[PDB]
Amino acid sequence: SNAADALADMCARLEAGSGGRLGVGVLDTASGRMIGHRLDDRFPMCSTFKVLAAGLVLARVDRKQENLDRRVSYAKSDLVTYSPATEKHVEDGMTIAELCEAAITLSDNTAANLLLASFGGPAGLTAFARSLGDETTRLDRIETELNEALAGDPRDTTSPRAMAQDLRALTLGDALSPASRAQLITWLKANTTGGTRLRAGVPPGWTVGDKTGTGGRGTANDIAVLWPLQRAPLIVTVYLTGATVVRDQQNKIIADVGAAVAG
Ligand SMILES: [Cl-]
Ligand SMILES: [Cl-]
Repeated sequence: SNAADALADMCARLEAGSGGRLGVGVLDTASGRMIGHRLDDRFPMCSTFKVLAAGLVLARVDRKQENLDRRVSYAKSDLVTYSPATEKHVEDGMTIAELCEAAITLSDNTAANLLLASFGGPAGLTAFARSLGDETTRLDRIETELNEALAGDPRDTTSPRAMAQDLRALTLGDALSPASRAQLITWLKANTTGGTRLRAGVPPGWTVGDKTGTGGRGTANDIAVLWPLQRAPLIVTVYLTGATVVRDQQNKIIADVGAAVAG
């Protein structure tokens, strides 16, 4: 109880100065126990949905319904804001693996839309979430419209508990084959967008795989698998929405949650 109470306390106090709502899930794989703050509240996913999207691609690969080497051609009209890799390959296309890599490690938005188009879109991804036992998450829109984060709007949302359970299932559990779960871990570990969030707050000896999300109405998120030194892995989800402090402070709040998980 003391660890649960202490973390819930530190989250309430951070949330008070942020102006918004702070949701935190910490799943300790040694025990199966989950602690945190606002565990069952709804938060906009923003780019955190891309972990589920890459997971569904790999689950389809496991079933011979998709091939990581399949090439996708696309047009300039498919490009949306924040597409650093896909904007360079309009002429030559990208493989499904390259699109997953760009969606996870750079948060490339067109790459994620092309993955959504490969498997039935937002409704197809939501059906995959239901297959993991997740009755909470729902994706409704594609990039960039899903980042609106309107107050109280349930579209494009998850909960800290639901996403932590899904991230555990896809990386450490058995939702994916051993080859596919290792590939997803590799992409998460190679993420380039998380240096000011959980990675900045956890002890430097820990290994981190993560996916960020950022959106309107003061929304900043980070979800991660954390490997401590001589302690079982943790799954940590952090969702901040409705923050009214400046963006740099939202990043610091997430880093400070990372520090609280470790301490
Ligand atoms: Cl199946
Ligand atoms: Cl659920």
